Amino acid sequence: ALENLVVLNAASVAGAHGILSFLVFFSAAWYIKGRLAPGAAYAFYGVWPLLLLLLALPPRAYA
Repeated sequence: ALENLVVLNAASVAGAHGILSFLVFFSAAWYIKGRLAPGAAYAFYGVWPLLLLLLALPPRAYA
Protein backbone atom coordinates (compact mmCIF):
# COMPACT_ATOMS: atom_id res chain seq x y z
CA ALA A 1 0.00 0.00 0.00
CA LEU A 2 3.06 2.20 0.49
CA GLU A 3 4.21 4.31 -2.45
CA ASN A 4 7.52 5.87 -3.50
CA LEU A 5 7.16 9.15 -1.61
CA VAL A 6 6.82 6.80 1.36
CA VAL A 7 10.03 4.78 1.12
CA LEU A 8 11.86 7.66 -0.54
CA ASN A 9 11.70 9.79 2.60
CA ALA A 10 12.70 6.89 4.85
CA ALA A 11 15.22 5.62 2.31
CA SER A 12 17.17 8.87 2.61
CA VAL A 13 17.16 8.60 6.40
CA ALA A 14 18.07 4.91 6.37
CA GLY A 15 21.14 5.48 4.21
CA ALA A 16 21.63 2.51 1.89
CA HIS A 17 18.19 2.73 0.29
CA GLY A 18 18.97 6.44 0.16
CA ILE A 19 22.08 6.29 -2.01
CA LEU A 20 20.39 3.57 -4.05
CA SER A 21 17.55 5.87 -5.10
CA PHE A 22 20.18 8.35 -6.27
CA LEU A 23 20.88 5.81 -9.01
CA VAL A 24 18.80 8.09 -11.23
CA PHE A 25 20.65 11.20 -10.09
CA PHE A 26 23.99 9.43 -10.42
CA SER A 27 23.46 8.64 -14.09
CA ALA A 28 23.59 12.38 -14.75
CA ALA A 29 26.40 12.95 -12.26
CA TRP A 30 28.63 10.64 -14.29
CA TYR A 31 27.70 12.45 -17.50
CA ILE A 32 29.48 15.47 -16.02
CA LYS A 33 32.82 14.09 -17.18
CA GLY A 34 31.47 12.96 -20.55
CA ARG A 35 33.61 9.85 -20.99
CA LEU A 36 31.56 7.14 -19.28
CA ALA A 37 34.30 4.66 -20.16
CA PRO A 38 32.16 2.71 -22.67
CA GLY A 39 32.03 -1.08 -22.33
CA ALA A 40 30.78 -1.94 -18.85
CA ALA A 41 28.86 1.06 -17.54
CA TYR A 42 27.42 0.96 -21.06
CA ALA A 43 26.12 -2.61 -21.11
CA PHE A 44 24.82 -2.25 -17.56
CA TYR A 45 22.04 -0.13 -19.04
CA GLY A 46 20.76 -3.56 -20.07
CA VAL A 47 19.14 -3.98 -16.66
CA TRP A 48 20.33 -0.94 -14.70
CA PRO A 49 17.13 1.13 -15.18
CA LEU A 50 15.14 -1.87 -13.96
CA LEU A 51 16.01 -0.94 -10.37
CA LEU A 52 13.73 2.03 -11.01
CA LEU A 53 10.54 0.10 -10.28
CA LEU A 54 12.38 -2.17 -7.85
CA LEU A 55 13.64 0.39 -5.34
CA ALA A 56 10.97 2.98 -6.16
CA LEU A 57 8.60 1.03 -3.92
CA PRO A 58 9.34 -1.13 -0.84
CA PRO A 59 8.95 -4.94 -0.69
CA ARG A 60 5.55 -4.48 0.95
CA ALA A 61 4.33 -3.43 -2.50
CA TYR A 62 1.92 -5.39 -4.69
CA ALA A 63 3.95 -3.99 -7.59
